[PDB]
Amino acid sequence: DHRALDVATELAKTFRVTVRERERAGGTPKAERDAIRRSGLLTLLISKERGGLGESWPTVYEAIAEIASADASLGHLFGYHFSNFAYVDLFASPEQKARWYPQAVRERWFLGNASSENNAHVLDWRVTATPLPDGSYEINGTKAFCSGSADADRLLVFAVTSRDPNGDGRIVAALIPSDRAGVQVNGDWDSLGMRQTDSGSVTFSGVVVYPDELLGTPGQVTDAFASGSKPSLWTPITQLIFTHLYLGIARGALEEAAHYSRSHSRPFTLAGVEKATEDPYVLAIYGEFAAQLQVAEAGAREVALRVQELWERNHVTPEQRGQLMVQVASAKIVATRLVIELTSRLYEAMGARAAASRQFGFDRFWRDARTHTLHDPVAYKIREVGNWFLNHRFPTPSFYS
Amino acid sequence: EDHRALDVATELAKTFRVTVRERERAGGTPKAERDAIRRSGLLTLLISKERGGLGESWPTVYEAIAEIASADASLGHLFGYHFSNFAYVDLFASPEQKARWYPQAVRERWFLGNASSENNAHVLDWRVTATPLPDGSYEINGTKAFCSGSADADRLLVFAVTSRDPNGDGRIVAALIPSDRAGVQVNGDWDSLGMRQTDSGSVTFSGVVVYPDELLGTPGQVTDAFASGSKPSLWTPITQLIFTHLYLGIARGALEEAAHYSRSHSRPFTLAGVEKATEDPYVLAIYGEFAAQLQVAEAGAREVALRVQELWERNHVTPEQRGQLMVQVASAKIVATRLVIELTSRLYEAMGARAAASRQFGFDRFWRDARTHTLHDPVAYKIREVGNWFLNHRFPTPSFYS
Amino acid sequence: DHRALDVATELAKTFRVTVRERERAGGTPKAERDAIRRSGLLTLLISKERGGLGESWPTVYEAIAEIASADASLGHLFGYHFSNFAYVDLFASPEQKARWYPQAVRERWFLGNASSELDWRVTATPLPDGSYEINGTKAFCSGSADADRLLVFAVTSRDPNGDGRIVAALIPSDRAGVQVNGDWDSLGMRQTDSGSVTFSGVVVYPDELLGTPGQVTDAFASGSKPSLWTPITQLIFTHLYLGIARGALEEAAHYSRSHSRPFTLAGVEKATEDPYVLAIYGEFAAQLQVAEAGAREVALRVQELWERNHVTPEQRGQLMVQVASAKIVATRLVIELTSRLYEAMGARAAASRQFGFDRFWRDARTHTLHDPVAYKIREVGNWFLNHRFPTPSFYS
Amino acid sequence: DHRALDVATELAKTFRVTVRERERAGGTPKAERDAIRRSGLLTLLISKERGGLGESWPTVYEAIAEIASADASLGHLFGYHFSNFAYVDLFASPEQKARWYPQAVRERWFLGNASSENNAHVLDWRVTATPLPDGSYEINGTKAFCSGSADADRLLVFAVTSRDPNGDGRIVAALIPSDRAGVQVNGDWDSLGMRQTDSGSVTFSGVVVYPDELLGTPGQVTDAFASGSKPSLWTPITQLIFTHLYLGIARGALEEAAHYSRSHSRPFTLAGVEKATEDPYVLAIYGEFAAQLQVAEAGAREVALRVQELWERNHVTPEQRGQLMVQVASAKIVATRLVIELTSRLYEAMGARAAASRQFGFDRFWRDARTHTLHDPVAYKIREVGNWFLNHRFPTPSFYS
Ligand SMILES: c1ccc2[nH]ccc2c1
Ligand SMILES: c1ccc2[nH]ccc2c1
Ligand SMILES: c1ccc2[nH]ccc2c1
Ligand SMILES: c1ccc2[nH]ccc2c1
Repeated sequence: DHRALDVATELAKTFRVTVRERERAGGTPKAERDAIRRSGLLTLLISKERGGLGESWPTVYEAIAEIASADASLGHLFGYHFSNFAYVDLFASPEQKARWYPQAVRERWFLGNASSENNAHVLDWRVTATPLPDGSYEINGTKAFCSGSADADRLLVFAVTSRDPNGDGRIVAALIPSDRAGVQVNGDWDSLGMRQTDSGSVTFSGVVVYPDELLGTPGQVTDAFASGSKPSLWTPITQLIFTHLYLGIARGALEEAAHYSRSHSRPFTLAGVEKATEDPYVLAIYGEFAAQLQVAEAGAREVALRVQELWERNHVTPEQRGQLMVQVASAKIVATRLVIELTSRLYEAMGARAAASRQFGFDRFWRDARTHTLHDPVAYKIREVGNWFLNHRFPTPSFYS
Repeated sequence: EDHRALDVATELAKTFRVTVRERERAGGTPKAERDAIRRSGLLTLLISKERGGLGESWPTVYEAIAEIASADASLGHLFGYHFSNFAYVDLFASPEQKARWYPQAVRERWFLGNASSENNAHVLDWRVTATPLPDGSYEINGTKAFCSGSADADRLLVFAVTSRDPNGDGRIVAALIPSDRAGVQVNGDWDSLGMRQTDSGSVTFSGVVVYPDELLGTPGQVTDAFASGSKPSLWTPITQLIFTHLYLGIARGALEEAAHYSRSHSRPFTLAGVEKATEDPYVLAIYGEFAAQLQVAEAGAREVALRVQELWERNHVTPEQRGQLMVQVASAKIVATRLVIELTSRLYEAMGARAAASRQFGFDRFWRDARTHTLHDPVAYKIREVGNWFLNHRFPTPSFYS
Repeated sequence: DHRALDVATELAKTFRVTVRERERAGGTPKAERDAIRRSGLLTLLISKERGGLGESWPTVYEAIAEIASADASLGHLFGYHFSNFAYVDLFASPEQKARWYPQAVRERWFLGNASSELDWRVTATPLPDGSYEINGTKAFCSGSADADRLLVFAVTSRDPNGDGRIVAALIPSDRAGVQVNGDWDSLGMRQTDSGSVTFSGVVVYPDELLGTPGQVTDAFASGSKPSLWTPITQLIFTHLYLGIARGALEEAAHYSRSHSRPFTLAGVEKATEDPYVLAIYGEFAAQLQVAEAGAREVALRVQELWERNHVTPEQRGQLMVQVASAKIVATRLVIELTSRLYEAMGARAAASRQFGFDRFWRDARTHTLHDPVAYKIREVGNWFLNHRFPTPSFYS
Repeated sequence: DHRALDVATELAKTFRVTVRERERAGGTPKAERDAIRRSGLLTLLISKERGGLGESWPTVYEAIAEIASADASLGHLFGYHFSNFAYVDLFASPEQKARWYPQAVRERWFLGNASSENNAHVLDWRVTATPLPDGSYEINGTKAFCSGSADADRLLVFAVTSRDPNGDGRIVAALIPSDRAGVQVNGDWDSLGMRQTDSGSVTFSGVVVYPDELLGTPGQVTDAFASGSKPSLWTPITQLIFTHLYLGIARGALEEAAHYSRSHSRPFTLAGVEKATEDPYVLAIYGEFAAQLQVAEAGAREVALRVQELWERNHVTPEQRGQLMVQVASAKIVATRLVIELTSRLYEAMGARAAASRQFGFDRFWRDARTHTLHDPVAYKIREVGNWFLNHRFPTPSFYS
């Protein structure tokens, strides 16, 4: 059954036609986000019983890579939607799922994030939740890197409790409308790459969050991650989403370069080459990177299958979660090194005119990859894999590991 | 999910690790270990159960090769090459030949040797000639180099070029013959940097008669299969993926052995402000970089191995199927080659000076083994082949190396 | 005597203030080119006897790198000026130089190129009085805007004495028939005005010609002193790449000191104490130190041979090998450093497009493609393995 | 004069003839050490007035690299002799120089080390110096990695004071005869590479050190290093010696590979080239490594000239010493990466037969380089250069930085 993947492939084809012009402007790719809404793919992981497609994580990951190969910003938005959905599904109550999931199908929800990317200790988080009557909370503060925060049907929001008789310093998460009073999407995203992901800041001014919007009790995510209960799959799932962004960009860059080489590169006739496509060093560049891409992609498919396997389990052991996170981290490390090298070095196969003509726009691939690969430092993913291999220590679960 | 065969290979590898350091110094023929492999039954992994074999798959074979190679690269090589030789026989032998040979191979515990599918020369430049005799036999003459596993071999897979042949000179003939056939001399002239117990020296054929029931196909049939990209040309991707698993196995064995050394000799650098080398950020980074690359390379290799099995089971294979497989194998080999050559050298940086000051530690065996065999055929042309496919949509030209 | 270098350092300091906004616009950095004119440094290699500074190639190369570290386009324009000057000096007669060089000092000449860079089809048709008419369109004409003179190359055509012979001339950029097309819109090197120039019936007078037709080809085939132009110019490129590398490293370090946060899971209090941040700076700073030190030695050898009356193909070939080696190392270094330093700075260095650090990669990524480093590598390999010096050309 | 370098070149040629058989056996290369004695080059830095050659550090460094290119163990021994000589010369009194230097010419001293390479805090040093009457000290203990300790005419020895009314924990350095009673060279060097450097352990049993053998007063080296006086040049001098071992090994390996390639120019059967010396990928391997070698050697010559410049100064500032040490560390880092990569990857240019015949012996270059590059961890030389560049901190003078 390749129906969903065919739909994603067709979306990506349409995105390729316009990405060069669209991403220069930045801003919100509303038309393309609506095209994704109409495709139904946002419901890939919602059961057929609840109106979704009843598909699997391997399909999601392949769709993410395909879309990202055409437009990295749309790939990012699409993949982040599923990271946000994964968080919801891992913490939501039975009655929340019975209400939200049919509604997400009917209303074609595209989920945004504000924000699960807090590069700081919990007591230093920008956004605080203070109690209101009847179990509600009030959210205040400004957070940056709110991925996909424009045109979002719901925002997955995070805050730390304050002035709370039931405990200060606890992480609360909630899924709220983006037009709730006091939510201000600031529109300040102007980035090197990932230019159409609307990953700017969001300011919360006295924003009300109701109990039926809270995703577990305050502090539950800390307990679930540290214990290795099922929600501890969120981070390997999400880090593998990022991995598929990088592999998608890598494949799109390699295929765009090859098209240029076949139609535009002149041979270095000084060295007796009649066609650039027959040049031994041009061929070596393509071979080195296509070979690494093939292996990285084949490996990523295996880890995606393991995500699905553990996703279906009722309980996951620390060894099972830790081995998965190590495999994901390994795939991310290899994909990061590959995409960053490839998107820069492929110019050496294409020649000077590929850079002399700014309009060719090939630098988009490097810009997009160079931007998002910094989400969290690959040096610490490397350290995490090393600490496991040498010392048998699995990574400490967190929002980044 | 039958893990019995892989358990047997794991136990074999365990025993080999105990003695490999002393054995590989001596070189020569690891007869005791070859006999342990014979007793294990694993040489029959790919023979059908109907013919007395284990009826297992290429994924199992490849995993077993990597496991054994991680303990002893020469024994992994010998074991892997046995299946390369077996694959050639299976792809070219008649059903009648197989009906006789495979039960015999099970009963007599055959360990196959090679003499030799590694020529590195145009057919006209081959040293070993096959002169036709009136009954359809061929007389073989010449000295063949790089005859891997040629010592203690129950049968040799032999290649020669026709000479003085009214039906055409320069055609490749292949046969499977006893190693004690009159005129066969295994020369034992192997004294190498690494892969020191693979007996990859020369074999001299002096008037060796190979009989018609030992010939594999007709003269030149392997060249025709290569030109067609047909199923018998699967021999090369199968064999190149065997090599890939030797390199992944050596890499895994090296990384684990290094980790063991680091944990038990964890003296930190004075100025480094570390209490333990196992907490040093730069030691951890070396292990992490190489372990990550190893995980991805291994996971990728498993996928290519499943595809080998799929096409192995087909009655017919198209050049497009064969070419895509060869590109995928070449890609895996390229990554595995770069990985094992970098890792076996750079892990010293994580272990520290005493790992090299003590020759007896013997860790350089991993680099020596990998550095030797990765030269079998130049990785630069595997890279060119993948690039020519990706850029120009040209599949590699089938050959004994591509 | 560091007076010239001090002038270059102060110019570079001024250029840093404005480069971020200027290079976005592209186009011609007229004000900064005029600052270079006022500095006198365009006359670095002209003898004091002819009104110049009487300085050495080592000083020129250090000034190029310094300016390039601040503004790669201005570094390129400045460096190319000296490539153009080197060509004039190697081929012009003493009588021509006695006129041109004091004029270049008085009129503050900034030389442009059209063009030093396979098969050339801009033609030079001989006229009876020794003049030529130039026709055709050149590409990649670096510094062709606001140029006091253009160094122009063409091949003879309709020539009873032999078609296809290369002629070179130094002509005013506003001579009738010269059209600078203004079509440069590039990834990096955005203010180098390296677009196309169209020649329509452009007259070249005999006293503007540099040597005789085909003389440059003869000099390449002989490996004689004028063939030094290529190693001189390839080492100019090398110093652009080393300068960009140093500028990028320093800009990154400033960001790391003033803006980088420690990764929350690092267990370190300051990003400047993070072991992996320190390893990135150390690995690239170390390579830069060795590359810069080696480049200084090769620059001294350029000067030594520049002063010789005659140069052998063995002297020229050995120098070219050393220049190629430096260029290879500098190319790899600058391309890796300008991309990887983001990993020492963090996500916010890319999240804020206005920071503009990608300029370094864009500039280096653009100009390092001038000629393929793969063939510089092959040339060094062919020398080391087969004892064959590079075949002299406009690229080797 | 190029006399000394001609002498070194001729020595190196002789060593190449026998290095394969000698390094396999290990042990002491006595005949070759005596050849170095006959050459006079051990006296390169002794003034002509004291009987030496009156030469300079740039000459010494070139000679080290030339000899190392032929035989890394002899290059190491020769280089370490000059590290030992530098230490002596930086601390010896006028009386000691007047006595020792003519004696070193006449007796042809080849200096050994036992040992300036203590990977441990001063208080934790293996070897102690306890006061004796009349200003003598008694040395007791075992130190490992005593480079060139066999057939050494004098040993440079280091110990820490104890039971010393004038201060415990102070570093004493002395130059003593190797046949002084109580000195036991243990002969336990059996290494991967550098196999003929006799870098095993030395045991001191009640060894007497007289006042006229002491190199300064106890603790003077620590004062000199901390102050940046002239003896603080010892570490950059010595680390640049190691750098020249690595560049020498690199050049020797590259030249040996090229000779093999030229005399075994068998092209790969399917390469489509007539000869391996015309293969594009063979040429790329030689070009990449030859290019890096040219730049590293040129940079090393510049740093050697700076060593000589500061060597002649009466005073060196902490900035001058720190800048030199940064330049030396940078050279050592680059040379380490280059030699380790080159000595392994050049097999790819030569082909399978270069490894199939162990007797070819090319692996000696990798084994020698792989062994000595671990002397002190390159990761911390990298950190030191990074700490300088990013934080403007020069390395703290020590025996390793
Ligand atoms: C680094 C770069 C871009 C990004 N968009 C959302 C997160 C994030 C992190
Ligand atoms: C080619 C290259 C290296 C080798 N080691 C054992 C066999 C063999 C063949
Ligand atoms: C001028 C400026 C940039 C360039 N890139 C390649 C050539 C070239 C010339
Ligand atoms: C002398 C010889 C070889 C060595 N390896 C590490 C240190 C050291 C010292």
